[PDB]
Amino acid sequence: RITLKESGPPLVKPTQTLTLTCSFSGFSLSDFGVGVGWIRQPPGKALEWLAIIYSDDDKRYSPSLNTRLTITKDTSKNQVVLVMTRVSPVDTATYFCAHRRGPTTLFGVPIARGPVNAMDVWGQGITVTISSTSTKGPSVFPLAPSSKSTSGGTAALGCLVKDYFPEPVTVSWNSGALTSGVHTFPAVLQSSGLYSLSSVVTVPSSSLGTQTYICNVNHKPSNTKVDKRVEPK
Amino acid sequence: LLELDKWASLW
Amino acid sequence: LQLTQSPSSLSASVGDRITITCRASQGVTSALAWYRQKPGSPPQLLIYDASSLESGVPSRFSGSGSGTEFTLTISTLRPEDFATYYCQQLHFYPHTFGGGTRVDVRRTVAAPSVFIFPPSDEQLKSGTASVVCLLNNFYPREAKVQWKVDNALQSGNSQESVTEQDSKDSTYSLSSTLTLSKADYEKHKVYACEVTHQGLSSPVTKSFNRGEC
Repeated sequence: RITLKESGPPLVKPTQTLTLTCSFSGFSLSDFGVGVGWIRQPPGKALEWLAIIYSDDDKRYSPSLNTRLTITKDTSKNQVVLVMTRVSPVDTATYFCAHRRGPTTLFGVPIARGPVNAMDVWGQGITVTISSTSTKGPSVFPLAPSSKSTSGGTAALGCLVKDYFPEPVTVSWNSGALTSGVHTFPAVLQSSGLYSLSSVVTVPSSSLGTQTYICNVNHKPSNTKVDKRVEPK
Repeated sequence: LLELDKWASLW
Repeated sequence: LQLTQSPSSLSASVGDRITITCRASQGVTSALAWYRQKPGSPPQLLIYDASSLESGVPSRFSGSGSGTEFTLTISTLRPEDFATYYCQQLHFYPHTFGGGTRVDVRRTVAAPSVFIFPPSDEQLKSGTASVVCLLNNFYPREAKVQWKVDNALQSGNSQESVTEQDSKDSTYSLSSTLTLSKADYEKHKVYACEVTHQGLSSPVTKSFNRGEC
């Protein structure tokens, strides 16, 4: 019955203001004691609580973030809004809205605390990235097989895909012929504000002289495609 | 001195 | 106050019974909830008020505790339970979450194969250098990787990335990337990453001398 959906901008620039909206169905914010809250998860990290608003317009904010956070609601529209001023790259996260139950009430009086002690339903999440940078295609460099890259009868080779914005980048090997042993790593956002990733595959070192390995990189955001042939040191 | 939750004082 | 969750990570197999626990800096009565998060998904409520099963949640989940020690318990692990788990306290503002507890598929300890890759000449021409250290197909997930240049420990100029646990062999892979300006790179000879892992007797060093042909 209860559904929550976040909406807002995918990319915001630093020093700017981020406004996010929760639209819900299946409850009303005039329900007694009902709350709506915001939580964020930085990429690869744990959840952090940001703010809550109740049906009585009571609101509370994270202390570390209080200064930059404003929470407001419209009961008629079934929406809640979070505003964050002065964004910075720290604030890149997936942002969730969640519903908190009001207390058990009998005939309009609260009789039990217990249901309140959780956020029952969450939205799917909205991912927001804070970067000052502009769309850019990657440079692709070879990670080349060698003695230093050989263990037993197996060798490793790969492509380093460096300095691109935004996500995402898709990588294939040999036009899709080679899938086995391939590991493509998740991108890391570097100090530049620009992403980097690497894709590697492990193969027979018997095959090194004989077989040719090419990595295919597609960055649709900037219409950049690269085919990089990787060969031994 | 943390603020108590909204319902911390309810049974 | 802070919520400390133990363990950070644990390994298990289907039909296992596991127990995650949560300790609070101060008493939070019973205002403690537990959530399960599957990768790419939003957290989902398991237990509220420390011991109350959310309507619609499999009976295999259960919770206990009051005051400062809390425990979530799955009696029979199912596949969809390989996930990350969080507790939250709602007795004080702000409503603190715990640090999380990753629950992965158990398998035989497997030492990482370690590879090192010097920067390419192509990249060097561009004016930067990136040295890459690969740790391939290992288990469990815990790995420590150190960078040494001419025996100097490199702090804060490398970044790691890890794959999700492989669906077939149930291992992880890890990349570590040291980044230097071309100029700096050329002032030094010995490039080394040292790897510590449960399946290594002693820490493994993989190195190369710059410009050696």
